[PDB]
Formats: sequence, C-alpha cells, structure tokens
Amino acid sequence: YKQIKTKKIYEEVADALLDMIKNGELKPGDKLDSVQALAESFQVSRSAVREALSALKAMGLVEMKQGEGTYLKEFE
Ligand code: NA
Ligand code: NA
Repeated sequence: YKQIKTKKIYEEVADALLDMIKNGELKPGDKLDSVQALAESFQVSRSAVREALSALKAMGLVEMKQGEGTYLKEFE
C-alpha cells in the first residue's frame, strides 16, 4: 500500500503541476510562472522545469498565445 512509485525529478515537477490543475490553482487559460520562478518554488533546476513543461506540452495541456509566455490550454 505504501509502495510509492519512484519518479525522476522532472516527473515530480510535472505531477505537482498536474495536482495544481486538479485543485484549480492553475486554471485553463492561466499564464504559468517563468521557468526561473517555478525552479525556485519547486527547489529544482531550470532544466528539470523545462523537461516537466515539455511533458505537459506532449499531453496537450500547454500552449503559446502568439508568444511571450506559457499558458495552460483553455479551448481544445
Ligand atoms: Na526511475
Ligand atoms: Na519537487
């Protein structure tokens, strides 16, 4: 029961972001914090955050509005 999955660091970060989506902290259409801000908040490298955001992008959860920021997808 307490045989918890072990994960790579970027996967811990991706899961924390998914959690925030589920709990309504990060809402569809919201601009995500910068890589630097997320790295500091999660106590990980910029590299880990970028890999986590690539994972979310591959899940179709992320987009760009023209440019200058990463946004949670609002409309599928
Ligand atoms: Na592993
Ligand atoms: Na973490």
